[PDB]
Amino acid sequence: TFCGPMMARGKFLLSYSPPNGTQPQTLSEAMQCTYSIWDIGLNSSWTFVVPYISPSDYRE
Amino acid sequence: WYTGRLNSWTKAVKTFSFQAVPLPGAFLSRQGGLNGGAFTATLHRHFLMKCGWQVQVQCNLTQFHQGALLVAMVPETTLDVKPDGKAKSLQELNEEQWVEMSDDYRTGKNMPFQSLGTYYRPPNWTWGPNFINPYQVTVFPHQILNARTSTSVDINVPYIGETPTQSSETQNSWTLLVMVLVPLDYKEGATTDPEITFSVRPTSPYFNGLRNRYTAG
Amino acid sequence: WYTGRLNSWTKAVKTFSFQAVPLPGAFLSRQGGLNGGAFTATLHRHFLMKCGWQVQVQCNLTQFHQGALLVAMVPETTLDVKPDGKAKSLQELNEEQWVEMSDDYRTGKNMPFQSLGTYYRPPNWTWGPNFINPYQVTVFPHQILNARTSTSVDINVPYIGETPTQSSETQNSWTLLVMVLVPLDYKEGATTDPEITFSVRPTSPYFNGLRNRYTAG
Amino acid sequence: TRAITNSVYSADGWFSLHKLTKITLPPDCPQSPCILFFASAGEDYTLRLPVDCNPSYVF
Repeated sequence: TFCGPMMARGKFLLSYSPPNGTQPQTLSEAMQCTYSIWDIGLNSSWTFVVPYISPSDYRE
Repeated sequence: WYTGRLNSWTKAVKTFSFQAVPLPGAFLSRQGGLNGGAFTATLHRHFLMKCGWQVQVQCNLTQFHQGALLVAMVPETTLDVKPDGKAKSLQELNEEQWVEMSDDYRTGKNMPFQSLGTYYRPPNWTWGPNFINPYQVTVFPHQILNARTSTSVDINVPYIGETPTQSSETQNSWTLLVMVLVPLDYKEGATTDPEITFSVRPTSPYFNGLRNRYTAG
Repeated sequence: WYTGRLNSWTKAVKTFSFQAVPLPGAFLSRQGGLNGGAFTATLHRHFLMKCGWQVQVQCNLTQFHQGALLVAMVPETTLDVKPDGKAKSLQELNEEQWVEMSDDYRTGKNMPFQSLGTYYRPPNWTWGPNFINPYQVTVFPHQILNARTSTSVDINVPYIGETPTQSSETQNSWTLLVMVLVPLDYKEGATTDPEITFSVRPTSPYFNGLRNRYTAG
Repeated sequence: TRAITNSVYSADGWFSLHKLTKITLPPDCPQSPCILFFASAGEDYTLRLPVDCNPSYVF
């Protein structure tokens, strides 16, 4: 959810990254992973859900 | 279709000696001068994989040659690592040229393990669950290589695993090995020390996930 | 099927440089070491001909090569002659190795012409109808040659001409040319300066007339 | 078709290309890839009001 001024606009990018050697740092590296575009002005809550991925039936 | 070169047979090789190609792990090191070029890198950008395999062998003897070679697909093996817990190097491969039988492998004695530390007494290691039974190798999918009729190798193993899928950088459930049944002998003049070549084909793969190129820990 | 050898690509070649094979004229000189053996002589004993063509190209680059080549069929060209009005020699071909772009060709300036003589003033030549437009070459039937995907060349141009048929020793309405789009570059070790080979096939010919072997004027 | 003086009906802004992310440089491959651009008239392209040419190209 956003809480700010009236006449301000912007853009945001949401992404998820599975495990690897280390957490991604650059937006360039992140962009390769799954991502979505959330505009500031279209709506105020761009819901996000992380898909369930794992090599088993459950997780610890 | 990926192809690779193994070390060349010599009469100096003893019996029960062997060498193995752990797929798909060998790809990372391009074992035997093999470069898939597409799958090798595609694995890096993914994490979970599920595919089969299909292999082949070749070795050209001649009318005046004799010998016997054993080839089989043994799953869940862990013979591709040094006793400490590190995989061998290219220099080590070029040096050994072959894996010689030893009581350690017969007993699973020297497989990798974690050191206990300063808190404990030093235990006497005696046995392990990854022993090697030289004679009963024939139980698993296999074929023979006789100098009089050895044409090539062929096998197609279905997928296996503790789970439907596993991580690429760690999974190892299938492995190819070759064993020298009868020491090579021949009259001089014909093909001397024939080379051994291997081919590998995956089947019905399903790559999973997406991320940047994997980075070393 | 006649085959011929062209000069080999080198990184020294500039861009927009070119070489061409004017069919069927090149046969008379056996351009690029080509000898049809049957059609070549059959043309001599006849005078009028009407046939199509079918060409092909080849050039083997390697994984670590990059470049771009342009190949097209441009009709009614007259670039296979020196400015004076004489065709080049084998020594001249071996020397040049390539046709470099020049304002003269861009403007059709130096195409062959008749000298006026002593009666007239010397005119200043400025332009001609056989200019060369380097960029718009793609309009005619053509294909690209990229080191990553350049396999071969293929084309099949129907017959053309001011009349249904023409004299063999003079007719020239079709011509093959190759242009260097991107200068060649590569890492040392792989194939260096790959060769370029060409093939030619006529189709549905109809030789006309009969007489002894043609004699030079 | 031609703009004697800049006008709304003459110019229509610009077009540009941006590199989104750093490209990958694999082992021992050459550098500096090459990109080419081509233009063509759309299916609805149409001209009007013919005129006489500029003969400058003769020079």
